[PDB]
Amino acid sequence: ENLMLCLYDKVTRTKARWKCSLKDGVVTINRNDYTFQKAQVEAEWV
DNA sequence: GATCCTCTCGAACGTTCCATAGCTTTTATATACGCGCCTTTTTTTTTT
Repeated sequence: ENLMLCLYDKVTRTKARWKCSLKDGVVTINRNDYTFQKAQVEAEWV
């Protein structure tokens, strides 16, 4: 259900922006299953 | 001692442990300008 089951190792933020590095996880997205080897997530907190 | 004159140079020691203040903790930001190091960019390379 759009749930990222992984392990984070690096999250860097510069006052407005995320830089999250996720590794060796399984993601299930809307009747689809996906597993990655690396994940680089950069969110934006308002 | 050992002449004479010019003239040049630089209970103390441990032992325990409270008591002072700090420090360092993140995190806002302006600048330059440092490495840092990602990633793709970009090649060089190997095989078919």
